[PDB]
Amino acid sequence: NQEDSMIMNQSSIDRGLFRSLFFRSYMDQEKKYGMSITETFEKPQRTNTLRMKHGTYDKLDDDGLIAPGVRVSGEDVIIGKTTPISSKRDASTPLRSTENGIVDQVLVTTNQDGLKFVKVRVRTTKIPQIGDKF
Amino acid sequence: GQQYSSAPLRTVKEVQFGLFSPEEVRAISVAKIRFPETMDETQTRAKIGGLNDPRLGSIDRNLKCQTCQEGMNECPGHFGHIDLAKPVFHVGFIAKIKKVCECVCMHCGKLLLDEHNELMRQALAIKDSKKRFAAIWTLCKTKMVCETDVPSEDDPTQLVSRGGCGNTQPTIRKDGLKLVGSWKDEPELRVLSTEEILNIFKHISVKDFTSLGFNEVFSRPEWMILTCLPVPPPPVRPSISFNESQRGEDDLTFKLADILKANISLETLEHNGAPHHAIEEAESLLQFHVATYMDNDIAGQPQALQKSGRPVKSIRARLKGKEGRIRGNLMGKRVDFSARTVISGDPNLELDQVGVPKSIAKTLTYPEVVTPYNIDRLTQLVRNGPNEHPGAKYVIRDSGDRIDLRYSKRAGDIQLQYGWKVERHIMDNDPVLFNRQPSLHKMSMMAHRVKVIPYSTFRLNLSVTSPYNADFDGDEMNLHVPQSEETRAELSQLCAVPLQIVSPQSNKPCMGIVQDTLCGIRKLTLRDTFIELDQVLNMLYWVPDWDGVIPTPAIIKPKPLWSGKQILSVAIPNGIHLQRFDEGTTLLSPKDNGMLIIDGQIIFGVVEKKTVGSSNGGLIHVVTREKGPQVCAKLFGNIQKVVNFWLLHNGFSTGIGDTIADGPTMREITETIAEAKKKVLDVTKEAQANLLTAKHGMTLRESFEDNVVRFLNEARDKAGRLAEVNLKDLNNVKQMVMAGSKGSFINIAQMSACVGQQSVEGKRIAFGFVDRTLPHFSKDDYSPESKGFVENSYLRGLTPQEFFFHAMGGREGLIDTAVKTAETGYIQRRLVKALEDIMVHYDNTTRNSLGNVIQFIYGEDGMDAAHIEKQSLDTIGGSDAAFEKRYRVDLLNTDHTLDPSLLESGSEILGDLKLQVLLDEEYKQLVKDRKFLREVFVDGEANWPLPVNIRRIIQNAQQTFHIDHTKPSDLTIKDIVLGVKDLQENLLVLRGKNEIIQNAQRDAVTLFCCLLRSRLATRRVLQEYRLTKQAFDWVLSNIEAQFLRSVVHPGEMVGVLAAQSIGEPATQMTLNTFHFSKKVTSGVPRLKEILNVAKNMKTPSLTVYLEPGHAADQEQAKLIRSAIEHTTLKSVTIASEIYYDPDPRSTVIPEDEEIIQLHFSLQQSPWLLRLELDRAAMNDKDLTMGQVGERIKQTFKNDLFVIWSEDNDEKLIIRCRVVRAEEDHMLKKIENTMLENITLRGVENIERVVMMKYDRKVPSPTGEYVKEPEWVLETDGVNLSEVMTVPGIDPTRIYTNSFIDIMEVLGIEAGRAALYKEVYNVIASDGSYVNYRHMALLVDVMTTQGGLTSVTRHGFNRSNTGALMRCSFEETVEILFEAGASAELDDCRGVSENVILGQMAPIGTGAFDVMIDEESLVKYM
Amino acid sequence: IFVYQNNITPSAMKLVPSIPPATIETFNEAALVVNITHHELVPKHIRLSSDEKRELLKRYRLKESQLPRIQRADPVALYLGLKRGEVVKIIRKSETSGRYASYRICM
Amino acid sequence: LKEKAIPKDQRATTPYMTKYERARILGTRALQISMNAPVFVDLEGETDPLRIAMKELAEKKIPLVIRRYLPDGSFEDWSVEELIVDL
Ligand SMILES: [Mg+2]
Ligand SMILES: [Zn+2]
Ligand SMILES: [Zn+2]
Repeated sequence: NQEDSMIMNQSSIDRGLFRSLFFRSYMDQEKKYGMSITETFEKPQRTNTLRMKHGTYDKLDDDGLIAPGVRVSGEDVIIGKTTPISSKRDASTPLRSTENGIVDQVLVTTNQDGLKFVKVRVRTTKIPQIGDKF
Repeated sequence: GQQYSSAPLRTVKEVQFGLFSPEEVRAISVAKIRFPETMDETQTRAKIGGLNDPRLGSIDRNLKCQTCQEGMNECPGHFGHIDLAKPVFHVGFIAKIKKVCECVCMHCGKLLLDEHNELMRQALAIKDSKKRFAAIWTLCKTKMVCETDVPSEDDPTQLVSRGGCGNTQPTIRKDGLKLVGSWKDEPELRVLSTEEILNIFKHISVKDFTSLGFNEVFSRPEWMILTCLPVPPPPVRPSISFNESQRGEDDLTFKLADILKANISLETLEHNGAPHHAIEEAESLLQFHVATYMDNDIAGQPQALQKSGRPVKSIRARLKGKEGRIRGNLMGKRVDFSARTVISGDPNLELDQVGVPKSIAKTLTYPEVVTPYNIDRLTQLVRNGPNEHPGAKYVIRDSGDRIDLRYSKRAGDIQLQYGWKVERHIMDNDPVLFNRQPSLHKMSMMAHRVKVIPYSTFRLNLSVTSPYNADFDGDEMNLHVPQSEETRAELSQLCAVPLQIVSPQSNKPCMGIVQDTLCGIRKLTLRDTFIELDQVLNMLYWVPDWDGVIPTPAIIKPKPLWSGKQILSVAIPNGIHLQRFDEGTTLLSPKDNGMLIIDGQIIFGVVEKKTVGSSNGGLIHVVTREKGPQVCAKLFGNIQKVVNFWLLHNGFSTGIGDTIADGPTMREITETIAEAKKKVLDVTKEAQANLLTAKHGMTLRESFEDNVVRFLNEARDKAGRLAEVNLKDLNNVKQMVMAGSKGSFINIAQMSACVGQQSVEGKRIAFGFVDRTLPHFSKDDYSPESKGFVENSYLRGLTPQEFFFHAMGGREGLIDTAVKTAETGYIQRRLVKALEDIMVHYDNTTRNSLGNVIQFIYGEDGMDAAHIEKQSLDTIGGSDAAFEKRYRVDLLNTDHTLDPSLLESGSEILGDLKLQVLLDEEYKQLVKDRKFLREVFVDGEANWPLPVNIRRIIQNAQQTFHIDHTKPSDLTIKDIVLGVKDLQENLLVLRGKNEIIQNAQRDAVTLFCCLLRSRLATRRVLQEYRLTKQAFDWVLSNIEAQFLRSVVHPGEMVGVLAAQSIGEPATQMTLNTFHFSKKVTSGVPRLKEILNVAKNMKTPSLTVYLEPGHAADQEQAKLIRSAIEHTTLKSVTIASEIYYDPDPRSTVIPEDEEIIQLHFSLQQSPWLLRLELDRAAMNDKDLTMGQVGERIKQTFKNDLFVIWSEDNDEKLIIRCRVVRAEEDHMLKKIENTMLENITLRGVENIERVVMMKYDRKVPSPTGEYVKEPEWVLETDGVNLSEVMTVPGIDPTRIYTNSFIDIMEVLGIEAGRAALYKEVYNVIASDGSYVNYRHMALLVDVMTTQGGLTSVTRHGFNRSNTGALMRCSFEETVEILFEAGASAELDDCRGVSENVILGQMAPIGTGAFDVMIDEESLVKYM
Repeated sequence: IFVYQNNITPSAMKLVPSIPPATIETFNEAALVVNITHHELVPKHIRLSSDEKRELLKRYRLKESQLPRIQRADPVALYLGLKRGEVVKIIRKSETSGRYASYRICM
Repeated sequence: LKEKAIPKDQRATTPYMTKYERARILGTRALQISMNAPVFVDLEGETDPLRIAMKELAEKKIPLVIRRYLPDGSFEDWSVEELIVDL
């Protein structure tokens, strides 16, 4: 506990002292490039020349979205999306590399324009550790 | 990079800057850039035959390049070109082009001034390529005739034709990016066409332009004008091409298409139906886009903004510093094999270790080559994989191709081969650079031993907290992993923590015992503190080295108990000998004061900050110098391990109880504050009753306020000192203050007794409201309570008023801190950028990248600052009688010889005439030394940092040989006398078989020898130290060895050292100069003032010393004060009046009726000017009416009729009439000359003169130095030239803070001396110490080029140093433009150039070359 | 050496370089009242002979440019009547060595 | 020119090895040793190229020579074998 550092009661940390929740919300939109040409929320696959992400696509449902219960990690794809060119091209959203948690709430709406709008929140509990500030 | 090439690999030895010839631009080009388009023609989205285009380099990952067929990574890119429809000025040379035009005839191309002109002949002689062009321009600019003929050198009557036409020259002005001329009813005005300018330039002779700043081969003036524009390839302007149906062209690609578009517009316009006043329109546009492409942030012109309105990145702006290519991409770089996390301290790591979190260790790798030694280990790490801790990530084959152990299908069956590299995880004891930013020190980056640990923080030893300036308040640090067997060696052998222990910044250690360990060490080492066996055994085991020997307890019979002192001495190594006396420490140390460690055992004294801290005579400072940096680093750990363990079990705390002071002590404080408040009121009423007399050179208000704040401070101090005394030894705050671990008096004072007076801008809280500090007070309330005196302690709590006034002063702190952090930042950088290239050479000299001498030998002595210690020069002080008793030996005097009790020879040595000749000469030299030392250190200061700790050598010798201070020595007079003489010859700093280098050597060792002769005199050696021949011979061999070790190492980057050693202490300055002798501007603001070589300085002042035989006489001092302090007629005048008194013989004014009658016993103006003078003003300035009168009389001579009243008359009056239409208006002009202009007495600028009784250490008749206080005059203005010649002063002693002035009057040499003094006084005022050499080097640098070179943009950065080097600080693009225009050649010896070129710099490890000798190789095998 | 009270007219000043090889010095009486060379801060400057200077440059492998400079108008430079190129050996006392010698070339 | 090389007789740099010359000799030799160069000392079970290099330096069996450059560009060559290693 020298030079502005402190000792913390491990026993107390377990019993729930200074333990916190953490949430992050990721968002996406089906953009309408020109007329009729629209982006699609779907779980993509290896078809012709689509620049797909390295992360696990297997956590996505057919709607290109993770189910709220699921536990995510690393660069796991949490939102699946495709963009057409003139077959498809990847435009999927992977969970922040430097992070991991459990999918919390998934919101499916429409933006003012009338296009599909999505917000994915991921919950993580952060327990006090050795480098943590107080 | 990457593929193999047969081409020979060399290093850039020189950079030849120059300008592109259009011809080159075409030759060098791979494509004629024709269209603004980038691709998609014929449909195909793939680069067009116009812009970008394959001919230039690849857009795609194609493998194609057309030119080299190499592919993106390997291909550098190739330049294309645009042929411009009309010539255009290169934006960066418009001013130079104008100056060339101003120098040459705008018609025949001849240089306007010939070698026929004498001033021109002198200007032509100038060897500096730039200074010549400056002198040439200033001479030719004001030549508006191209002469046909000129007067001949022989005779000016018979003129000679020099050649050239007879055309009038234009007055050129800059209007945007155009040049307009004005020739000679009314002048002719027209723009000068770019073509016309160019044509005239093309006609300038080689001899003419090489006489200007230019170069025939590399920069012909005509190349400043652009006709053929180079097109940078795609890698300069990368198309960030995302997806297939999208691209993302660079700003430069757009600006180039703009240039292209504007050009075609112009070319089609001029070729076709040219309206000629629409052609000039499109040409202006092409000039704009070519200008705005290179520099967009042009002076007083609109920005060439993007679609967005976004200004457009100019190539200039790309290179412009802090984030430019130079400052951000070349002097700095983001780098691979680097890590960063939160730091947190650990008592169980060794000083030189660094705790690396497993995750970090698992990411960072070292490329180890498979060799028979590691082949076996390495295959295990590869087996382990990239996921297990001691494992590896990649295997690099002979082929150069990388194997990814994470995915390789052969990751399990890899069979290594000698030569392959295994990129393994960083493992325990790998050397790594550890760094806490800002990096202001050598020590802000040190090398540590890896310790792979769990948890996500970097762990560091607490004693290494201080050099890094790290806290665990959430601080993060950087780790950099070396990759070469060679760069590791660099880290381990040059910058590892143990080496870095004794810093050359202050010739003292930069690490010591801190916090818990400091607090607990005092506690452990008390007389009162004893340890029972159980714990003694644990405290021993905890010392990892401990010899396994249980020490015999200090107490045996009642109970076996050990003392704190005792078992701590187990960590102190043998042969460690320390002695220190505090307050009143005797050898029977009554208070447990001082320190006495013998053979590494504590005899007496408490161990606290002065002993175990980072002190000048430290237990650390000694253990390093005596036992090794390694041995010392171990000691850090050992001391910690014991003390920390003992404190873990003793415990330590602090509470509100520790702020609580005694009831009666509180009564005493409340009273102290009360009586001070009354002392203030008594003065407040005294000033309100107009009885208070103002201080010399101070307003009544200034005087009153001074007394008030002096009382209210005296008060806070006394109140605090009451609590301080009353706090028991058990007071936890007092305990921390005592060890020196945390806190000081003021902390105790403010918390327990009284916070004190609050101050903003040097003064008590001012009336922000009309005549009140707050609305809660009445008007004109000068009380302690109103102007912000905080009566209360922190314990008692502040009142609402107190709270706000505290907050007002508090905020001033936070701002001043914020401002200083900024100001000191730049000061550090300018210091570094000004000294970079300064290094010690293999000839002991100190030189820059030009090889110009700065110091003839590093810091005048040629010693490495780390190997120096404060030592006493004994022969300097004391009585001559006491010196005599100490050093004189007279074998011819029965009671002044050496007693036979001292040496064997004693009996037979008496009367030995031949020997007395040796001791006589020995003594005559000791006398010589004494008088010399007294010439060097005038104040008689004896304690000076020198290189060999002679005290310690003799100490160790006595211990080593068990010197018996009883039996007589076996030394002979010749043994001592000649042994010392012989040693002196072997103390080599400079080797060189010539009188210059040899006399240099004699000088360099002049002071050290003085100390040597002082400490090894015959009487001392025999009577004091009781040395045997053996012991003596050893002392000599050791002094020699230690001395040689102490000299500076060629390669020492002594420049950066000095810069940082001044800079980092500046960042630690509180400032400015308290909240109030003279109040001179100090710290950061005065340091800024100095380095800038500011002419208008804040506090200019003189320190005039009185004539030798006049020092004591105050009346003599008063006389000079009177003689030098400036006095005006304005200062003595109450009012000025103009009357109409028509008869000079009578007077309308009846007061003057008496004054006329007299000054008209033993034609003039009827208008009278009457001045009333103030008796009081005349009295403070000790003036007479006649004194004033005569002064007016001599100012107007026979033009003004002056009469005046006598010093007795009720009213002091001066009557003035003019001598010999429109006369009244004249008197008002005279009254202004009278008040404003006229000077009564004193020297101009010398505005306020204070008398000071300064103390002075001076030798007494008896010999001893004695306090002889003298009267001294302190100025409030500077006029050195004039106050020097004033009688009654000592002009040999006069000083001024304005060194600019000292430089001007006494020479550059004295200027240097004063400059050092002033730099030193900034550092010394903040308490802090910086070793002479550092401050000397800065001062020497600012002075070598005869005169005061500032540490600024136009100071050092305007030197003849490397163009690349200089661009790396402040004027970057401008510098590089001039480099091309004047065809500069960078030598490439500056650190900076090699840093830019990515080459091994000629610095330290780079100062020499390594070669293999086949001869010796074959001899070893 | 011409010791003048207040001024030497520019018409008279023309005559100063008019008679070479002989050199002429103009000194204001007022400046000479105090011998600046006597000052605490002013060390001893020693004019070096052609041979002495040659040896200096030889022994430190120096080009004149490399040597630390002194302005031709520097008070001490004027006192010693230093001409361009003349090198002065400056001997100052040192707190590091006892005595230190620097050299300054004229301009 | 080869007026650049200062002769063995009449040489004046320290007869001692600089902290830098040591750091670079040890590094250079450890680098060479590390990339399978022949070792001139008997490794008495040694395996770290720096520890091997240090042994090489300690036995003065390092076949390198330091070319000490002077400010004018001239130089004195000193053998690792002949330089005093106090440090
Ligand atoms: Mg902090
Ligand atoms: Zn290419
Ligand atoms: Zn002409």
